[PDB]
Amino acid sequence: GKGAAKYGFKSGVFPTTRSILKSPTTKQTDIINKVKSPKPKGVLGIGYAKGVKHPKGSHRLSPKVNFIDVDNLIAKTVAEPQSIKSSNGSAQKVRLQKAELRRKFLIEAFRKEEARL
Amino acid sequence: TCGLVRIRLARFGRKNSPVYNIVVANSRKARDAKPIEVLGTYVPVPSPVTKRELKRGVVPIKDVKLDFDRTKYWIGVGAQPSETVTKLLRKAGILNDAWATSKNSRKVVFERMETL
Amino acid sequence: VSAYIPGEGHDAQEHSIVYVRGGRCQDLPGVKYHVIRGAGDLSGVVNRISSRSKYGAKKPSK
Amino acid sequence: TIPKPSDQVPDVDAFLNKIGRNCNELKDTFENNWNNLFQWDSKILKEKGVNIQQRKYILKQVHNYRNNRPIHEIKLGKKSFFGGERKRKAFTAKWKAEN
Amino acid sequence: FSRRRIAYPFYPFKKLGRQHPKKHDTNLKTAMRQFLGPKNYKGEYVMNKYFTVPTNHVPNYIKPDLERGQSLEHPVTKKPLQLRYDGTLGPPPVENKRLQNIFKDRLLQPFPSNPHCKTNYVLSPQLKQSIFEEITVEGLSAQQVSQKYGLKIPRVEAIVKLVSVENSWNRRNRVSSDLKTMDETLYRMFPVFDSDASFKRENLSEIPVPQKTLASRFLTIAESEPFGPVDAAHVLELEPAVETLRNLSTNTKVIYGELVEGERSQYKFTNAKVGKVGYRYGSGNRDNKKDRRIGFNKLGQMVYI
Amino acid sequence: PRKANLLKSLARGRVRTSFNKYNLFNLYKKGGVDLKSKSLYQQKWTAKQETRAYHGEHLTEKRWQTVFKPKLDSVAQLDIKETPFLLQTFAVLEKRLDFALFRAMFASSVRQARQFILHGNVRVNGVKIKHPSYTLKPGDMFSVKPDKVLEALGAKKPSFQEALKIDKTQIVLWNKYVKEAKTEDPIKLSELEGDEPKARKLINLPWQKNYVYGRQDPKKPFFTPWKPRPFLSPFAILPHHLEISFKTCHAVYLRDPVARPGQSEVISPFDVPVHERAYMYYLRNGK
Amino acid sequence: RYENRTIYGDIDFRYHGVKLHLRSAKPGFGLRVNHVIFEICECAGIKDLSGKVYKSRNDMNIAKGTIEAFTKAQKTLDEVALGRGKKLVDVRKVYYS
RNA sequence: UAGGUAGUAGGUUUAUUAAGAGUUAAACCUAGCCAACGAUCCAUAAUCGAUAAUGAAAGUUAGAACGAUCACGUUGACUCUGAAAUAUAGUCAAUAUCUAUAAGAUACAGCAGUGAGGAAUAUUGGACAAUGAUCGAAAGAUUGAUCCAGUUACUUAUUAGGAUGAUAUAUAUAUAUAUAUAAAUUGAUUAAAAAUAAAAUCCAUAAAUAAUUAAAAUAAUGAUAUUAAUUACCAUAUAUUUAUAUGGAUAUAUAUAUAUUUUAAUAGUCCUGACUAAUAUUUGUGCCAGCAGUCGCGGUAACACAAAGAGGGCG
Ligand SMILES: [Mg+2]
Ligand SMILES: [Mg+2]
Ligand SMILES: [Mg+2]
Ligand SMILES: [Mg+2]
Ligand SMILES: [Mg+2]
Ligand SMILES: [Mg+2]
Ligand SMILES: [Mg+2]
Ligand SMILES: [Mg+2]
Ligand SMILES: [Mg+2]
Ligand SMILES: [Mg+2]
Ligand SMILES: [Mg+2]
Ligand SMILES: [Mg+2]
Ligand SMILES: [Mg+2]
Ligand SMILES: [Mg+2]
Ligand SMILES: [Mg+2]
Ligand SMILES: [Mg+2]
Ligand SMILES: [Mg+2]
Ligand SMILES: [Mg+2]
Ligand SMILES: [Mg+2]
Ligand SMILES: [Mg+2]
Ligand SMILES: [Mg+2]
Ligand SMILES: [Mg+2]
Ligand SMILES: [Mg+2]
Ligand SMILES: [Mg+2]
Ligand SMILES: [Mg+2]
Ligand SMILES: [Mg+2]
Ligand SMILES: [Mg+2]
Ligand SMILES: [Mg+2]
Ligand SMILES: [Mg+2]
Ligand SMILES: [Mg+2]
Repeated sequence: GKGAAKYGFKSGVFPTTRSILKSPTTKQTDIINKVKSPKPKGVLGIGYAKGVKHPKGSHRLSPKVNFIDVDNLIAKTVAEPQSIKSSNGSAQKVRLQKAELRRKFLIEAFRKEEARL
Repeated sequence: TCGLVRIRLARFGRKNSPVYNIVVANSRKARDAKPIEVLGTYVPVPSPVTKRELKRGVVPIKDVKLDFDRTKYWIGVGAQPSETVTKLLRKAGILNDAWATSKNSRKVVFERMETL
Repeated sequence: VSAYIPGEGHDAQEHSIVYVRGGRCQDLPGVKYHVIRGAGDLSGVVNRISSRSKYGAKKPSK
Repeated sequence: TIPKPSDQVPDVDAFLNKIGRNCNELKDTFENNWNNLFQWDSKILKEKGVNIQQRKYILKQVHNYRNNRPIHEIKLGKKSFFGGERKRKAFTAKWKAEN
Repeated sequence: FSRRRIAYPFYPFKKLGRQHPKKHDTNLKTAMRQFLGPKNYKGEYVMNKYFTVPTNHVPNYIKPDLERGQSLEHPVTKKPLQLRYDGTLGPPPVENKRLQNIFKDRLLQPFPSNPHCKTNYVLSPQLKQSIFEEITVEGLSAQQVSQKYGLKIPRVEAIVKLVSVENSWNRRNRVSSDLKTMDETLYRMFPVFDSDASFKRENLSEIPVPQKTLASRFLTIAESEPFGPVDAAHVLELEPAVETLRNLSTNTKVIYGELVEGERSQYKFTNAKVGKVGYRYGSGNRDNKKDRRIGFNKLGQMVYI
Repeated sequence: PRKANLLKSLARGRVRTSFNKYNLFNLYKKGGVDLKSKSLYQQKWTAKQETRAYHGEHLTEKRWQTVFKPKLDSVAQLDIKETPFLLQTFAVLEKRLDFALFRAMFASSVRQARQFILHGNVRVNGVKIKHPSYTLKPGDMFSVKPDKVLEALGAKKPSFQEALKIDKTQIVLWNKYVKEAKTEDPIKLSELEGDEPKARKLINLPWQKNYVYGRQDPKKPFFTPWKPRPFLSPFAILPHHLEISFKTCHAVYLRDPVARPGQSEVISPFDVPVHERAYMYYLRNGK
Repeated sequence: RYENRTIYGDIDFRYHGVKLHLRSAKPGFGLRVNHVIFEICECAGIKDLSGKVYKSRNDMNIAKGTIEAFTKAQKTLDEVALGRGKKLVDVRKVYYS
C-alpha cells in the first residue's frame, strides 16, 4: 500500500497496453529525420569514430529501423478477395461475413493508430 | 472455443457476488491469471428496479464498460471470443448475426442506439 | 529447561506431560520458563476464583 | 406453450423410454400426462423427489422436443475397459499377467 | 494524582445525616430528588424549572452555575423556591442577581460548560413559503435569495425541498393533528430567524480551508514592494479566495443493447480506455482488515465493495 | 455494538446523548470536567471518559479508533474570535445516520434512533435503511415515521390500571373543589378491572370528556392528546448542519458540521480543552 | 508567538543537557510535545506546537530550557524586518485562508 | 575463508547452433583475469509488487492470502519427439512399498483423507448452474480447474432492545394535591455506596408461522437452496410510498356491523502500590503460602499474596 502512491494509489496492476503498430510508421516524418541525421561523436557520441576500427565479426553500425508502410501492411495482413463473387451455402456466407468484419476492424484500427500517433 | 489468443471473462469479486473482467488472454494461461489486455468489466447481476418503476415497465440494466476500439482490433487480428463474451459483443453491436450459433438464433421491443 | 510452576499447589511427577511457555521466575536464577497450567498432566489450580484463565481453573458454573 | 405428441413418442412413458439414462422408474412420481410434464419446471420436479441429474436431463430433452431436435439416449461418458488414463499402465500390465 | 471521584453536585445540597437502617438511601439520590422537587400522583415533577416546555421563542436551557443548583420554581408564577430546614418548600431569603442579569448569547447556549455550542434559529413558516415562491414562481436564483434573507444556498435548497414535501403531505392529508401540535411546540421552543437583524444572519463569505493555505509561508519582499491577496494566491499556487467563494455560490459513447420480447434486462455498454477499465490484478485484499470497505446498494442493502 | 449498561448512573456523572431525567441530572450536577492535579495521561483519560460517553457510547473502542479522523475541518470567513478547531474531533459521527436522526430530534436518544432505523422506519432519499453505520452525504433527506417521532418526543403512554388510578384521584380532587366552592362522580377501581369502554363511559370531567388520563387513542403508541416529553426543553438544541421540518418529520442533511471563528457545529456538552485532550489521546491510541 | 497560537520559526536550542527541537504548527494541529513542554505551552498560550527532546529529558531542565528557547531563540517577524530593512509578509494571512 | 584462478584471462581457426561467446568438443598461440570497495571458499535463504505489517518519515519486517517471476513433482543421469523438455514422457540406475513375479507396477508437492512430526492449520462434501479448459462437424462427453456448501472466533464487519422506571395500601375548566399506617435487600450511617441497577409499565423488531416472488442465465439448463427479499387475509383501481374505495376470504349477534397469525432477549475476560485508568471498605495468611513486564510486595495495620464488597479497561 505504501508504494502505490507512486502509481496514483492504484492497488493491483494492469498488463502493459499492447501497441497496435509495433514500429514507427513512414508518415512519422520527424522520427525518420531524427534517425537519419548525422550521429554525434566525441564525449556524447554514439557509433564508431571514422579512424577507429570495429571488432571483426561484429557489424559497425546499428541495424536500420524498419518503417511501416501502413497501407502495405493492411494489404498484406488483410487482403481483399480476388475471387469477388464466388459465394454459395449458408456457412460459407457466414465465414465471408466474418472475414469482412475482421478486415473492417483491423483496417480501421491500423489507420486510426497511424492518425492518432 | 478455438484459438491461441482468446477474448474471455476472468472472474473477480467475492463469493456469491461475481463481477467479470473481459480480457484477451492466452488459451493456456489460467482463468484468473494476469492476461494480455483487459478490455472491460461486466457485472451479471442487473441493476435492481423500484416497485413503481417495475409497474411502469422499465427493464433492469447490466453494466458493461468496454474499450470498443481495442476489442474490435483484437477481433480483427483473430482472437476468438468465448460463448458469453461473443454474445455480449453481439448485444453491444460490434459482432454481426454471423457469430450467432444455432442454439441462440421473437419480436424486438427496443432497438439499439449510440448515445452520449 | 528449568521451568517454574505457578499456583498455590501442584500435580507434577517425574514423568508428567507438561507444556512450557516463555515467562521467567525473577527471584530464582537460571529458570526462564513457566509450565502452562491448564494443559497436560499438570492440572488446573484448585479453588481458584480470581484470574482463572492465568491458571487452569474452569468456570465453577454455580 | 404446449407441443403436440408425435407418432414416434405419443406418451410421457414413451418419451421417458426414448431419453433413457434410467428415466424409467419415474412413471409414479408423475402420471402419464403430456401437458403436465412439459409445463412443469425444476422446482416442481425437486419437490416431487427426482434426482438432480435426472431433472437436468429431462428438462433438456423436453426443450429439444419443443425445438424439434432429435431426442435419444446420448449415454454418459465411460472409462476405458482397462482404466482411466492414469491407472491404465499398471492395470493393463496386471491384466496381461493374469492372462 | 487521580482518584475515583463519585460525581456529587458542585453546588450545595442537603446531605444525609443519619437515617432509618432499612431505607438504604444515597447522597446522589437525595441530590437528584432535591433537583427534581416533589412528584405528582400523575408522575410529573412540576416544581422543576426544566419540566414544562417554553412557549416564548426563548429556549429554557440550563443554568446550574447561576442558580447554584436550585432549580425549583413555582409553576404558575415562575418564581424561585428553596428547600428549608422543614421538608416544605418556600421562597429564598436573598434574590439572585445572576439569573436576573443574563446575556443574549448565553440564553442560546444549551450546555453551561461549552460556550461554542449554540442553538441555530428556526425559520418562520411564512418566510419559508416566501423563499419557496421566490425560487419557483418568481424564478430567482438561490444566491440572490440567500443575500436577501441571510441564509446559505444549501440551507435555502434544503428549505425548498422541505416545503414541497410539506405541501404534498397536506394534499394527501397526512399531516395529523398530533404532528401539527408537535411542530407548534417545537416552533415555540426555538428562537425565530429575523432577516433584518445583522447578528442573526448567516455569514455568506465562508469558504472551506484547503491544505496549502494552512502550511504557513513567509516572503522577504522589498520594504516598499506591495503584495496583495492575488500575489499570495499565486505564491501558494491556488486560485484566489474571492474566486473560490464565487464558484461555491454558483462526452462518452454509451450503447444500449436490443431488447427482445423474452429477455428480462438490457445491456448498457459504456466506453472506456484500455489501461483504465478492469479490476486490477494483485490488488490488496482488504476484507480481513479493519479498513474494509462497506458500501450500500440502490435498495439500501449493506454490501462489501 | 457495545451493550448499554449503567449509561445513566449518578456516581459516574457521564453525560450521554439522551433526553433522560437521570441524564439531565448528570448534566446539571457535573459542572466542568476537572483536569487539575492530574498528569497529562490522567487528563487525557478523563477527557476520553467524558467525551466518548456523549459521542458514541454504543461504538466499540477499536471501531471508533478506525473511524476516527485526524484531519479536522474549518471555514475561513475572509471578512475577532478564535475558531475552536478541536471541537471537531467527533464531527465524523454526525455524518452517521443514527446521530443525524438524534440531532433532528426524531429520537429521544442515539440508541433509540439506532433501534428505529434497524426496525426500518427511517428513509433516506426514499429508500428505506436498516443500518446505523449508513453515512449521509450533503443534500440527503432523511425521514422517520411520524408515529415513532411522536413517541420519542411524547410522554410515556400509561398502563390502563395506572391511568384509572390517576383518574380516580383527579375525580376526588374535583369533588373536594366543588365542596369547597359550595362552602364559600366517583369510581370503584376494584370492580372496574379491565373494561376500557366502561371506564370511558363512567368518566366525565371538564378537562377530559370520556377518555382515561393516559388513553384517548389506546391504539396510538403515545400519550393521549400528544404533549411533549417530561424534560424536553434543556436538550432541544436546534442544529446547524440539518434543516428540519417537524410536520412531516423530514430532514435535509445540508452540511458536514464545521467550525467557524465563533463556534463549532458539533453539539457537545464539553469545553475545548477536554476535546483537545481527547484528540491528543486518539492521535496516538493512548501511547 | 505567531498569530497568538504558535512559535515563529522552527527553533533548535540547547539548554545544558536537553537538546530541544520545536517546530511551528498549522492551526488546529495541537500540542504534540513532551509533557513538560505541553504544560508550559498551556500556561503560555501556545495552542499549536510540534517538537522533540533529545539527549537529557530532565523535567526541570526541559522546563527551564523551553522558556529560554521561547524568549531567546524566537525572533518576531517585525523585529527581523526592522533589522534587515525589508518587508516580511505572511502569505496565508494575505490570502485570507 | 586471504590469496584465488589454469578453460583459468585474452588472441587465432574449425566444428555444433537459428545465433554471440573457452558454452561445449578439437587445434595453435599470448600471460593473463579476480581480490581487504572483500576475492575464492563455506553457511543460510526461493525471489519480488502498485501485496501485507509498522513508522512522522527515511526506512525496517513478512513473502500466509492477491498477483508476477523462478525452480521442483521420491533421487540422479541420459535419450526421443518437438518451435521449445535433461519433460510428472521413455531409458537405465538409487531408495521404499505392491502383487501379477514380470527386459513388472507404484511414489498424493492434484482433491478428499490417514499415520507421523508438531504448540498449531479443515470434508474420504455437492454441482458442472456459472467462468474457464480438452475432445467432437454437431448432438454433448469429461473436468477435485472452478463454483458452491461443510469444519475452524484465525481475521474483518453487521447485529446481539429501546423509552419510562425508586414502594405499597387506606382516606378525602380545577390543579404545587394532602394526610395516615405498613414495608424497605448487601454494605454503611454519611459526601459509602451497590441502585435506574432490578422488578414493573409503554412500544416495536428478530426468529417462528402462512402467502409471494426475484437475481446469479438464459434458446434451455440454478449445485448453492426450507435462496435473498417482500407482504401480513389476498386481489384491482384511483390519486400523490401513503390514503381511500371496490371484489372476494372469514365469523358471532340479528346478505352486513365490529375484528384479522404470532412474538421474545442473553457476556465474558483482565486488572485496581507506582510506571497505568481503577478512594467504600472488610476478612484470611504472617518473608510462609504465594505474586511479579519493570521498581518491588509478604516479618500481625498487606491498597501488591488468597478472597468478599465497590471500582477501571477491553469486549
Ligand atoms: Mg471445436
Ligand atoms: Mg494476579
Ligand atoms: Mg475469572
Ligand atoms: Mg492512578
Ligand atoms: Mg568461437
Ligand atoms: Mg567456462
Ligand atoms: Mg580446447
Ligand atoms: Mg566474501
Ligand atoms: Mg531452502
Ligand atoms: Mg525454496
Ligand atoms: Mg525486501
Ligand atoms: Mg504468496
Ligand atoms: Mg528477503
Ligand atoms: Mg498457499
Ligand atoms: Mg523436472
Ligand atoms: Mg529431477
Ligand atoms: Mg492431498
Ligand atoms: Mg511426494
Ligand atoms: Mg502429535
Ligand atoms: Mg462448466
Ligand atoms: Mg466432483
Ligand atoms: Mg490459521
Ligand atoms: Mg469482531
Ligand atoms: Mg446491613
Ligand atoms: Mg423478519
Ligand atoms: Mg531500585
Ligand atoms: Mg489483613
Ligand atoms: Mg498491580
Ligand atoms: Mg490482588
Ligand atoms: Mg466484585
